[PDB]
Amino acid sequence: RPPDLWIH
Amino acid sequence: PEMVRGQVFDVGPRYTNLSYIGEGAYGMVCSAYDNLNKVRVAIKKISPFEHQTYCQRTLREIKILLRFRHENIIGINDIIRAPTIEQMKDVYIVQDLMETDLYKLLKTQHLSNDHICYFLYQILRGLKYIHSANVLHRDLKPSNLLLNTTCDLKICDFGLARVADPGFLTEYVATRWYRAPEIMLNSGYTKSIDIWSVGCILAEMLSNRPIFPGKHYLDQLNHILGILGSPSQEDLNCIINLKARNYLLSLPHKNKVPWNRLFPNADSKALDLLDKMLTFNPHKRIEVEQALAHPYLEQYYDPSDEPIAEAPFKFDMELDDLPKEKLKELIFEETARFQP
Repeated sequence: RPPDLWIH
Repeated sequence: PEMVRGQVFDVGPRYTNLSYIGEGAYGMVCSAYDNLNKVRVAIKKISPFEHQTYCQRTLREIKILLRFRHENIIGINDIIRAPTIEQMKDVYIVQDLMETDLYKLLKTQHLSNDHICYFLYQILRGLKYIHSANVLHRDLKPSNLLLNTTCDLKICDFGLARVADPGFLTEYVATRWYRAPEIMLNSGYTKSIDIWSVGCILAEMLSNRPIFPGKHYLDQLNHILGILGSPSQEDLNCIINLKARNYLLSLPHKNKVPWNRLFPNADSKALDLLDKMLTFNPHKRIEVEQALAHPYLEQYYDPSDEPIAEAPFKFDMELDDLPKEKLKELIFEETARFQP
């Protein structure tokens, strides 16, 4: 799977 | 009890440390800490009992979510409400914490092709389960796709869901942007309407903007025609309502806008799948299992790890006619299993 999300 | 943005959350002592995430017409959702399982959760306060339609949607949501068990569909972990029916004014739904949703995510960042592909896969994997249970979601949109920091995606909000087994969407106040053409043409109960919505969601992931942002039923239809062009005579002949057919026939001809012009930075395989989902003719529109098997999703496709429901879902009662007092009784009964 793709890398983690930086959530804003 | 802790208050959040002017609303009392009576979820303690088990649930504390509350902070606003989002809100709807008759509810607010918050992140919280579960003092029992030592885990962070989401808690949704629902206050539907003064409104008949709110009650219907709430009951539908609860029944469906409690029955469904799939990784890509939000579950209900616990329900908090008062010990007596008269005292019950609010319902607290405790769920897995999902930090954000696709709507908020798209407002804040551009998605890589890897993320778009993985998100699309999960949407369709969840939808395969929903459809295998003979349920139509009917309200798929980015805000109904919950996300966490590790890119897990869960479908939520089955308030408008129906069983395909013999209610009009145009009678509800809801976003129309993801609605299949056949809905505006006054027809609303095949699995194909959900596939259209997914296609609209894919388009939105590609560009960070809604593809068909219509303001009313005719505008919604016209947005779709603007891009797909006028339907072929063949597809016109498949519209069963003559008035609707003759209306489309009568409009000035519009040429199709090629997908690669709309989405110049998109993967070519993604646009091929987009085309098959955003197909005007619902009979020609790709089905969920066929979509999962499409080359764009080859990286993830694994039918032995894409589970189905073991039985069709059924509503034991017609909910649309029932007074809100009776609906409250039914909500009380449905939430009883979480009482000591």
